[PDB]
Amino acid sequence: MDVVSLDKPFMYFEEIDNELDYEPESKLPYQGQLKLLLGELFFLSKLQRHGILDGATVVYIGSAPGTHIRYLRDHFYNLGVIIKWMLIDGRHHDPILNGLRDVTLVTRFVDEEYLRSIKKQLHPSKIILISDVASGNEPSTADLLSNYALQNVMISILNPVASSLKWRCPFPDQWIKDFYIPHGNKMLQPFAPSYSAEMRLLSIYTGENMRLTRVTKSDAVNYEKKMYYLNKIVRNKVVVNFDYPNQEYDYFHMYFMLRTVYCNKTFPTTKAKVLFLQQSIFRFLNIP
Amino acid sequence: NITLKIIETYLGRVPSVNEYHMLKSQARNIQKITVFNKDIFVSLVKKNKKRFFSDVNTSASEIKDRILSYFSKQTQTYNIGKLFTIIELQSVLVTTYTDILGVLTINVTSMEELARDMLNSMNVAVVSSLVKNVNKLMEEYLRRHNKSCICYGSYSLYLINPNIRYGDIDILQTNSRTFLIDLAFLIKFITGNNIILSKIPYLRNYMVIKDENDNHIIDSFNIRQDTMNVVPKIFIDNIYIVDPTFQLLNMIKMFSQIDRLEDLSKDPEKFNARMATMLEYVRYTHGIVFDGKRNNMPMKCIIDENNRIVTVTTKDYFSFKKCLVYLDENVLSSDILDLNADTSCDFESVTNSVYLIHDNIMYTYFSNTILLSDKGKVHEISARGLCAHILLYQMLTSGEYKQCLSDLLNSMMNRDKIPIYSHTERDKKPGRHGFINIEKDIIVF
Ligand SMILES: Nc1ncnc2c1ncn2[C@@H]1O[C@H](COP(=O)(O)OP(=O)(O)OP(=O)(O)O)C[C@H]1O
Ligand SMILES: [Ca+2]
Ligand SMILES: [Ca+2]
Repeated sequence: MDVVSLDKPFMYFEEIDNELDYEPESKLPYQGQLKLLLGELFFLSKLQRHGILDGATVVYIGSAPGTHIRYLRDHFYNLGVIIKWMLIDGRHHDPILNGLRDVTLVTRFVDEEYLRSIKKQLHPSKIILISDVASGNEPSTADLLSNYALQNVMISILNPVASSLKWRCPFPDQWIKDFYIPHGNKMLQPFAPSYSAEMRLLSIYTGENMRLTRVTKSDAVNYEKKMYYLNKIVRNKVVVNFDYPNQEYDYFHMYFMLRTVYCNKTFPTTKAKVLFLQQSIFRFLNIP
Repeated sequence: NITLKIIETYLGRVPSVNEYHMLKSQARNIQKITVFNKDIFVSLVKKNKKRFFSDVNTSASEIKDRILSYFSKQTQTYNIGKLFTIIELQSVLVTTYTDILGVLTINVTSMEELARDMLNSMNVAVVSSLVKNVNKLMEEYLRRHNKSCICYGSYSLYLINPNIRYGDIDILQTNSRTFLIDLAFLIKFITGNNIILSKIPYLRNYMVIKDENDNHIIDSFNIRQDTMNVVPKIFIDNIYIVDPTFQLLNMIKMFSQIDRLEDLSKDPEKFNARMATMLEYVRYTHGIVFDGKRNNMPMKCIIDENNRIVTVTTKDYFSFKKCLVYLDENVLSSDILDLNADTSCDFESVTNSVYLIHDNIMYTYFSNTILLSDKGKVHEISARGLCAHILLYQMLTSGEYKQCLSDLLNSMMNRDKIPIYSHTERDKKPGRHGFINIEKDIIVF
């Protein structure tokens, strides 16, 4: 049936090994928060692993409501990782983020002048940038282009040591013009919406160079067909060789992310650790 | 309701609108602080002072006042930021003091010739009053916290060879910040000295306590439990020390650092005793023979000066044919990401680098200067250092290392001095010098 046996899930876009022409003919409470929690826990744990997170100031723009960030905050706090959280959004955040000395909440719409101001204020703190800005239902290509121009400005001004940027290529049929984004790996997101082509552009900067790379309409075509294949075919599979309480692909994918997460509690196997982590996360987000 | 009472009782005043909203969440932690019996605490600190700070001339009255003053400082603080700081620091004491500090009150000789020879060939280059008492307190601390605190450095070797003049006690802990905050308070309460706890950006998970005059008191590196679990260790005098075998590897890596070689020329004998101790330890524990037989060590090291990457040929000893040693850690991190590798083995400050074997090529980073004997030629001192760095990984993952270590050590014998032509600079490490100022109710990271 709709079963498959896999060595591992597709962690990055470049790994998707097939395509399928998009067909316009085409579930968990708080699934959006779960999607973000997992991707940011994965990104930040990677930075922890490579010594980048230690003592950093994580600047999150477009973080509201940010309910999941509180879990991230407590997690690293318990691991003794020293971090300063700066959450910035034009709208307000979830109250569970209030009253924490180590997290600054800013209600404000960002522009270049404000960006320059916080950089001057934060310097010489090492900065990690996470951006999830959005402009409604399915923004227009012009709005996405505007959002990406902003993320580039964010990076040029903040000079972060690393960044996680919301990345969804404009649809081919709604192309306007080519544009540039930082060089980075394109992390796939488990529990993303059913037919979402959105990913997380993860970058670790070297030298004082963003290494901007061009996105063409040809690339837009590839992104659409690759992500459709993933969403239509891959994510609707049960991974039979994955010995876990839930065998759906998204759980298999979640497992490969959580297995990279650090915990000071000791477990017998990796499975036991992931099971504990998943339980902890679902419980926090109120997912049965 | 009750939360209001909590805050009002804590602040010793009616919580303003602003204050109630801001402190509302800390309600639970605040209540914990309020219920905590301060008299018992005053007693514990005094008891601690008679044991480890008897020579400090301050009265029980002075101590009691400093403590009670701090546990009520909130009643005279209106700045919300300061209040958060005071709540956080008081919480640390309330929840951890008794577990951390409270519990405290309830064949080398023959290897000296070898050591002199080895070191001679390499010699080619060119602190407050409280430390005494703190060190003594640490001797006890180590015995009572085997699971969360291990020692390395001269003190650990001193436990093997009493003839070692150790300057301080180097430690790795799983709860460094907690330990340092508690100790900073203990010192503050007893001495009245406004100590400052700071974090240095170019070191990994490192924090240090310094006195008012900026004199060094004590520092600590924090490591995760899994790191603590795999660090090679030995049980001695009721405390755990990093395996002298592993420490010898780091000593070799250490001399690649130009600064350390300069220290060598300044005090050769200091290092001789330390090296002699470890040489004997490995000689007796692993049956290593110092016959001067080099074999295939040190491994060939080729540097690409433009890309700051040293290639080490490892095929003669390991399953991976070569190891690419990056001199810029951010570049290594980016390249690993580009390889889609999510599980590089990290050991924090223990190795100051991640280690990844991918398609039979090891990838890692070297945190010390690379010494050159000629234009584009790696100095043998650094080749050994790089070989030593790779062996740390072998030891940390229970892989083979014995023979390679023997060959490395033997390769240091009967060597002529080779001048240093030049050396690479370490990569830059961005970051703020963070700190906790108890007196000022300030925490900045
Ligand atoms: N740059 C380095 N590279 C690799 N390992 C190092 C480096 N610096 C220090 N270490 C590790 O820690 C050990 C030295 O810490 P250190 O305190 O500086 O020496 P020490 O023998 O304790 O001198 P003191 O007795 O305190 O005066 C030697 C080595 O195992
Ligand atoms: Ca020392
Ligand atoms: Ca030290």
